[PDB]
Amino acid sequence: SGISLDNSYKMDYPEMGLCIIINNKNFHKSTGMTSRSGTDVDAANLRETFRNLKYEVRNKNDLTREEIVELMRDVSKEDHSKRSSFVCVLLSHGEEGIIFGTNGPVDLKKITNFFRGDRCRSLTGKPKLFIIQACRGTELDCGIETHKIPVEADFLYAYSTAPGYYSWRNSKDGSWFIQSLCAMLKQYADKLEFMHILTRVNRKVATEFESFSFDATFHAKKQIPCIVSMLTKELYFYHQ
Amino acid sequence: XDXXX
Repeated sequence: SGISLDNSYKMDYPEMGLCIIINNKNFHKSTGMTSRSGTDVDAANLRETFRNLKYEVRNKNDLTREEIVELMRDVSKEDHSKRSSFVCVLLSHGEEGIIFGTNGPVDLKKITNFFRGDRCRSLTGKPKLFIIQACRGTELDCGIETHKIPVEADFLYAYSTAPGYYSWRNSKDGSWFIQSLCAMLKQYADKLEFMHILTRVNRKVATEFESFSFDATFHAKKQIPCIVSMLTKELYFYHQ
Repeated sequence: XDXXX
């Protein structure tokens, strides 16, 4: 045949892949973590967004740390041979490198390690997307007036916030980042490469949102999400 | 209302 280029992931397998959404709203009374008002709006928005991109969405609610690990282990052991990609969305309380189960923390590395190139062979060479709405620390952004591949290759982490910073959530509309991610996927998934979609999500979050709080410590704050890509090809949700 | 995760 004619000249061939290999610059984008093959996204025309029979299935796009799984989208696992872990939606932690209610935490054990024991932990003292507050209810994440708004998160059901995010989980519904993501389920619809990824449904229209032809992902097989599985929603899981209020999982303990043991259940999060068991779920991820089990999913990584499925045969993904006929799937183009894998997506996991984590909605919870967090700190840098950590996501909360309903009864305590899970290291993000423990979850993502199940999908390493050497450990989930039916996803080797395929994009593995982790979308993480959770805080990464307690900094506040006050803003300013305007023949082998690496086992860590082919992961993309779409974090809601910069390293070290809080991440904001609205009780009616959901988190700023997930609202914006879903809006941009709905508008641009049939038009733009994924990093360019995520750059529009960065701009939307950065420009359209600002906190409002009766506590001055937390008032008038800003957020920028953080795209961490170890991908090796362009990713388009559509194919020809 | 805002508030954080």
